[PDB]
Amino acid sequence: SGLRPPARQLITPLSEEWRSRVEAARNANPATELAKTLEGQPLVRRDFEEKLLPATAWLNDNVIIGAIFYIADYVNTKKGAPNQEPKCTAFTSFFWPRLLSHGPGGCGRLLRRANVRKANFLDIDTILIPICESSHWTLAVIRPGRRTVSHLDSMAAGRGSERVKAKLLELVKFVLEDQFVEAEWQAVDFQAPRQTNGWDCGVFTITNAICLALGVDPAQAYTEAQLPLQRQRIAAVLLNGGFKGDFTLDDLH
Repeated sequence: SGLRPPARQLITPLSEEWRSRVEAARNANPATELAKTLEGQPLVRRDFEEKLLPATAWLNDNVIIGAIFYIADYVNTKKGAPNQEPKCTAFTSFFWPRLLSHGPGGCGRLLRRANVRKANFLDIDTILIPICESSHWTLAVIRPGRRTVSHLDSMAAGRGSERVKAKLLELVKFVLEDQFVEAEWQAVDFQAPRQTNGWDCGVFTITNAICLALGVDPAQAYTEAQLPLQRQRIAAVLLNGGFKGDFTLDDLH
């Protein structure tokens, strides 16, 4: 499985400076560009006040994709990976709908933009694919060095859908071509904290992505009751411009 216990508490209360900064963001001038993600997406008051910070808010694409791109960038910077040879890579909210509607053969542009190519595929450690179906966010994770695919659905305490797993293996086969060895690949389920609250799916998705990207066991690392605080921490990371400085993940990597 390759997953370790977290070296310190994963979800912890913020300093007064960061709490105040997050509160100020949801009370901001509504036109201020408070942040801009690695997707190129500006974030404004609405993203924080309505689509992240309330404990019962459903997260939007801007926040979810922004956060997950920052996870991948943390790993690539830590490992000194070349820009086109990432160790962790992430997809946008457009990928899963494209895969459903076109299949992998219509996903070439999105694969290339994520730097997922045949030549470097097995050199990637973690591929993070956010999936939204019927408003419910889950996380697909391909681990090429381990030859595994996984689907982490918080509604099933981590267990994944056979339909998603099969689609992930079809994608892997498409990319790898004559390098695909079907019997050496497998779908693997990971235990993860259980979701009761529908609105928390996006927060579970981000948090499971942090854990899998870092090699941390999510079932050992957090609980659903910690997710209101995790929303504040995600907000702080976005305002900070990523998992760096105060929010480096070094002490868990």
